[PDB]
Amino acid sequence: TLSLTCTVSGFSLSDYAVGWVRQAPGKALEFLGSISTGGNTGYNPALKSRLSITKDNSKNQVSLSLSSVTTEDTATYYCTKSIHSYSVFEYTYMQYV
Amino acid sequence: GIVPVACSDGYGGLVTTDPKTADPAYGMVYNPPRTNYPGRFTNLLDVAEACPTFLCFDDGKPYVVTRADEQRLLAKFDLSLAAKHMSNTYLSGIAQYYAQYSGTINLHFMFTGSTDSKARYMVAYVPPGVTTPPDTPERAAHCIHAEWDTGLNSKFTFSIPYVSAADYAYTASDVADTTNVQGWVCIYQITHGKAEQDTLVVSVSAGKDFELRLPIDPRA
Amino acid sequence: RILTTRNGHTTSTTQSSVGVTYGYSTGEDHVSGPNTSGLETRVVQAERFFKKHLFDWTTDKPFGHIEKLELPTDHKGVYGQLVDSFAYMRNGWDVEVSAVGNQFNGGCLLVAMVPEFKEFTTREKYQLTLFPHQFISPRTNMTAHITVPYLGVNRYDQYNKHKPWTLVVMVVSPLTTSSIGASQIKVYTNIAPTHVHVAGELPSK
Amino acid sequence: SGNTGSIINNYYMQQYQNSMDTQLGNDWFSKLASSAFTGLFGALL
Amino acid sequence: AVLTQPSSVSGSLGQRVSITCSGSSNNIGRYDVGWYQQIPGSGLRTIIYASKNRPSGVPDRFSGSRSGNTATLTISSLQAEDEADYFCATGDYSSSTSVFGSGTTLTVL
Amino acid sequence: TTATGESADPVTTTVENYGGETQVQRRHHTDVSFIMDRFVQIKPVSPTHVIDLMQTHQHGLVGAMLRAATYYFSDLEIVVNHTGRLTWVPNGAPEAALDNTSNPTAYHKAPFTRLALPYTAPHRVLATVYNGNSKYLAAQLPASFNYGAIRATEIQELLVRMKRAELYCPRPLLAVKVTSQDRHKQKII
Repeated sequence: TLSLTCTVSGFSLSDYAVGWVRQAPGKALEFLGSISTGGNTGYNPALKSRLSITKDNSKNQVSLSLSSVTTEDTATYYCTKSIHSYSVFEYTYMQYV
Repeated sequence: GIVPVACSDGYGGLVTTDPKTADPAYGMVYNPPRTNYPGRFTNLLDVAEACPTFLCFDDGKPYVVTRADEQRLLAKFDLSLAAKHMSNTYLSGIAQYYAQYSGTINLHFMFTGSTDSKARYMVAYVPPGVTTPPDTPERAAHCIHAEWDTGLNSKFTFSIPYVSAADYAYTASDVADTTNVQGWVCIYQITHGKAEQDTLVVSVSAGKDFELRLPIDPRA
Repeated sequence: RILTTRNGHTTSTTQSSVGVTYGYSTGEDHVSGPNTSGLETRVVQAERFFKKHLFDWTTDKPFGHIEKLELPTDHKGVYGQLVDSFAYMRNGWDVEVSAVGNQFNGGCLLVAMVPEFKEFTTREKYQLTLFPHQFISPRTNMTAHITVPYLGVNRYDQYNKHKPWTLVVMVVSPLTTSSIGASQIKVYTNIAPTHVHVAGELPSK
Repeated sequence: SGNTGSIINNYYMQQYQNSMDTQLGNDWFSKLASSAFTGLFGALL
Repeated sequence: AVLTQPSSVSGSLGQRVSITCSGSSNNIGRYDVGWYQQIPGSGLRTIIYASKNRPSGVPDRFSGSRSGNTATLTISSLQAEDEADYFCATGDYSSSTSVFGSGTTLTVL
Repeated sequence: TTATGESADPVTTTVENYGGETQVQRRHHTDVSFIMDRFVQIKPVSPTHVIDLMQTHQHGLVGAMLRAATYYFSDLEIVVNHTGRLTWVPNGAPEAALDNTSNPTAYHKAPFTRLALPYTAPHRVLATVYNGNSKYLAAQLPASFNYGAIRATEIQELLVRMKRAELYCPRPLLAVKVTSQDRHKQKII
């Protein structure tokens, strides 16, 4: 698999949702997945059944891994803290950081 | 049995500002009488209110002389008791020893010149919403100000009002704040006829509503 | 249950209004004080209402997407010329916000005048109803009329530096947009000072 | 008043003990909870 | 994807430059878009999130407008460090996230 | 009771809703004067310390309950352990004023001292948060907010207690957060 788990500095992961996003070679973006702070998870309907998203709430560490990683799946992966604890829809997450 | 005093801790030490009374070490004395001794004063503010004093100016001269060059802003100064122009008046001398003061601050302008010389002067209090007071008299003509000619009647007071957010304003200017707490006060000479080298003598004194409080000891 | 307000000469008459709610008081305290030596001159000319666009309500926004507005905001008319020409002033605020839906979309918008704003940390928000508020939702009333009297650490203040009130608009429930209801509903504010006093004419350019 | 419970005249005058208070010739939160609409809003059976 | 922006944008220091982002009532008409910034190096330091507000910790110049059906990013003054690849991103009502911002090569000119 | 609700009128309903006879309430321990009359600890401390309020720990009783109200007003009962002479001055005092000592000073009693220092700030009522720029962009409370500045040769501890306090304009209180459970489950005495 491929796990590039970045831990949070402060910013209690207890009340904040997080999402990762892949920036394809050059400039090309796609939203990978987001986990609501209540434990609920949200990820792209196209990109599923291969992503393992979970939030250790205790160790301030967010966990994601990709299976069937291929060379075409390659990017400068980021992780960014959303300003909303939960997302009303699975796709609207991108709007808020 | 002996009543239990149960003396507590935490307090009992002498306090300089504490109103507690003293112990009579010596016996009854009769000090010589002074009946209506002339020249009493019970309030420091009252002494200031009755006898106005002069204000220090550049070159250590109280009288503002008509600016040699075409000019209209004879003298400006901050309203803070610690204002360079008031560094020697009795009002600042007494406000230095107090934390914070309130109420109006009277001024005294008294034209001291020849009978042939006639001037029009104008004092204009400015609120602290402008970084620099305007030199032009018309520019400051909008803010509250008093215009008075010099004639047979020489003196003219002006009750500089006290208006600000805080009910009580501070005395010593804060080191952190460069600019004022109190609005700049300007003294202009709008139209003067043969007033070349004419001395205006300015004096400051406490007003009817002047009150200080919270005495503190600086190193003056 | 219609409600016709009035200030100065402009009026906003909203049928959907449920009722005015006063904040912390029914009326201001005494105006004359030791500071300013009673030089205040009540200027009633600025009682006008003035519009101001607010964060657009989108089905997307979750609970707690605070949109604040500081008061008094840039005003370019009578009130602006006043606060730029006079040094100190004071006012009651009498805010009025209106979010007009098609009455077929559910969502509870919470508007509250919070004084002395300071960023909430998403636990405080739950407690945002402590101050003067009204629940503006499409299902019942499209408007909220809140009137608060001016209150500050002093009798008067310089609005250039100290801005006590901030109209915060928190989104309690995400706007559920039905096919019949409007997908996006904008939020406009009638903010209109009342009992505005001033003091200390200030020399202008 | 507050937590003062000593049933005796305080030995220093109030002017020295506390800060005197002036006036200009209330309890809004209390008035609110007092005018709190109670009871059923509809006919009860 | 569907969200289209001018892939190039010309601007200079001294005047305000804008960036148009166009989509329909599906994507932008009733959904909040997000403006991110990227210098040639890396990052998503967000110029405008939630379409209306810039995150605390960015100059106030970047104003974000959600007018009409297309989100527009308005830089009131540019600077030399202003140039980067900005991106428009939002969700589609009858589709996936479609954070697709072609990117606007910016230039100080 | 089905009130209108969205008008945010303060509606409340007892037990009498379903044949319940309501019992009496004694609400003295929650009075805002009795909840503020008690002492509290200020940390940290150092010579030349501004005895300025809201310097107390956030989660403490007096601390949080004061940060529960935007505006407060109170007379301080200060209690200092100290090691030399302790001098105290009001909010409008130049730093140099502490030295001379006729402005009120308590000599070193064998235990800690205790003093009543009244409310001296010139503002009408103080504040816990001040929105707006500093005087001449941060929520950084103005220097006129602090009651007084004490300096002793060295201060070990410092306690403060607000007398005859009344609080205005309540604010959120922000109870402790608990997760992955349904009760906080703290160890009880």
